[PDB]
Amino acid sequence: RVLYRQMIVDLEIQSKDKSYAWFLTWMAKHPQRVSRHLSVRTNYIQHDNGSVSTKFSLVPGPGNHWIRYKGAFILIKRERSAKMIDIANGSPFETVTLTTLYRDKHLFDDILNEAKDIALKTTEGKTVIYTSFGPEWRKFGQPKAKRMLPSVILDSGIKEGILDDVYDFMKNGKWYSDRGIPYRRGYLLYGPPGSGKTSFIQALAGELDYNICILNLTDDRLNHLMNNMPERSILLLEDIDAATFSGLLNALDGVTSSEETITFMTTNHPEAIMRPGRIDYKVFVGNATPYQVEKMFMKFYPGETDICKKFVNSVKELDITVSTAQLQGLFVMNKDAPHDALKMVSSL
Amino acid sequence: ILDSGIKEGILDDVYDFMKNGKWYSDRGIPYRRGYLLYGPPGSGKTSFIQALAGELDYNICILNLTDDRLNHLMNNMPERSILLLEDIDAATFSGLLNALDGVTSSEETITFMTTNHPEAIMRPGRI
Amino acid sequence: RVLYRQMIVDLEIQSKDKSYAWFLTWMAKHPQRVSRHLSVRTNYIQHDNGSVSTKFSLVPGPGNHWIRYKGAFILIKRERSAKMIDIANGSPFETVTLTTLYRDKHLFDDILNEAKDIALKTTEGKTVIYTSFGPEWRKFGQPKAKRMLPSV
Repeated sequence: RVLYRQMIVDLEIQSKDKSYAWFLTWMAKHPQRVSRHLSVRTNYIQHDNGSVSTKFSLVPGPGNHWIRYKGAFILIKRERSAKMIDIANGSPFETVTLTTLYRDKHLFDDILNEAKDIALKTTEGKTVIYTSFGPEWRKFGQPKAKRMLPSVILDSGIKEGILDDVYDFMKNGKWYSDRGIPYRRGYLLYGPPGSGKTSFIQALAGELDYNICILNLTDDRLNHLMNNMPERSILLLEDIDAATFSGLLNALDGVTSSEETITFMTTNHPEAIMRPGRIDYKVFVGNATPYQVEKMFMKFYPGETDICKKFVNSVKELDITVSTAQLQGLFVMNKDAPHDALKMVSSL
Repeated sequence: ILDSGIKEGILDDVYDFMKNGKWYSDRGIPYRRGYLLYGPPGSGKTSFIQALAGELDYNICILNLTDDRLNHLMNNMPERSILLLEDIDAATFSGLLNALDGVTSSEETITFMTTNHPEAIMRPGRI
Repeated sequence: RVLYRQMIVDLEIQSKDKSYAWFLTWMAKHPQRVSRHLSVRTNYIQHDNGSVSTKFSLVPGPGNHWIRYKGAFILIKRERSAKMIDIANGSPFETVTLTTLYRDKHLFDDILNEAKDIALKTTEGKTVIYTSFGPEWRKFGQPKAKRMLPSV
């Protein structure tokens, strides 16, 4: 017995670990094995209605099985404890024990990785939006997928003049640390309402997979909100032109702030704050340009270049406050039909 | 029981809006839609809304007309629901428009709106 | 048995002590040993998003192993209790028992120090900022590293 144990390995995964359900799920889908025993796991969702979504799946279950991974002949046992009870799931304490030779010990990580992979296909890719609830940030608006960077269409150079300033600010940790200055940066996206500011901020947060802790305009707790931001976040200050001003400046910089905090600021009309450490990158996103209209028309209708010019020279006339929200509205009502847009959008 | 064509002009608009997920996703626009059933009181509006919700087996999160929490109510709807706004002609207006669309809404939210006399809101993305 | 026990020492580290995870972490990275058994420890962080940062690491796990520290041939057992349950971590009560000769008893502190060292590489060096919350001081502004004296 001692000699065989030495020439063999074991691996105990106990029921507390998260890699217990993962491993059983993996071994259920393994093609070549022999698992004489089985245990049902039934998920069962009752909605607010009496309607039920239920699904059952069989798993190895208690007692030993066999498996052949890469020519290994792994022996697996699963055992339950007759005396101890876990309080996390209210079930007796279970344990899975894998056992192969010592020579193939390096397979276990591989195996777990495969299990992990069936576990890892989460791919949520989404941008949680926090919000203010008194002096504390609460989640708000169920984790919807982050908007694509292309979705936002602005002027020719502004898309790159900011996507590289931030990308520089993410690589200057040592430069900001050795000088003894705080590692923060502000931004002032300003322009007319409906120019695509918020869409760009959401696209950028999706680019850096951070979370927008939005805050729209109380001054004593404003500092607490600025200071207490979750991990991997991007602050947003809507309508900074509505103001407590001294407390605002104090909260922005006053030896009581957070360490790494990017803070964009949007205003509809930006008329001391422009000093570095405070707001230091100001750019004007405004109404639609003959480049913006062309890029929107080509985003909606792939191909079909001929109509594009016939639209642009048409929109050159009767244009006062032509904005991209208006183009978006007048482009969704004529979907999959540019010919209707040619006469509809031209008159508005 | 309503007029000859209105029963199909809406039962196919919604059925189109339930099949345009990719179209709304690739363009980068939110996946929502509003409706404005308007007419005299007692015309069978609410009956039609309930019949439609029964068709799609959703749940009517009814709300009749506070503005700071109106956004929270719009945002926090249960799964598989159809919002209903009774008497939208009784109004906070700027907060109403903000709650309807302001980069802080829900993802898939159909929202019918009924009024007894419907006299900026008519823009797409809104009604 | 009594004579060998007298000429040998033991050292019980029980699962309540903070020096339990430290010691297993140390013995995982020891180059020369023979640990036939293994136990997974999987850290698993779910952020506010569905995104997951997870990492698993193998440790000696229950049952006895061997190790050679400085020419000692230390024998180590790790055991679980079948009846008692700790409430601090919700797991059964575990215990690691080291056993060498009496002559090399002075190694244990050294060993634990090494383990402590892999534990001690914290080096946070930071200045928490308290603040007023009514008539009571609350932490405020996550423990950022203290600014260098030269900076001023």
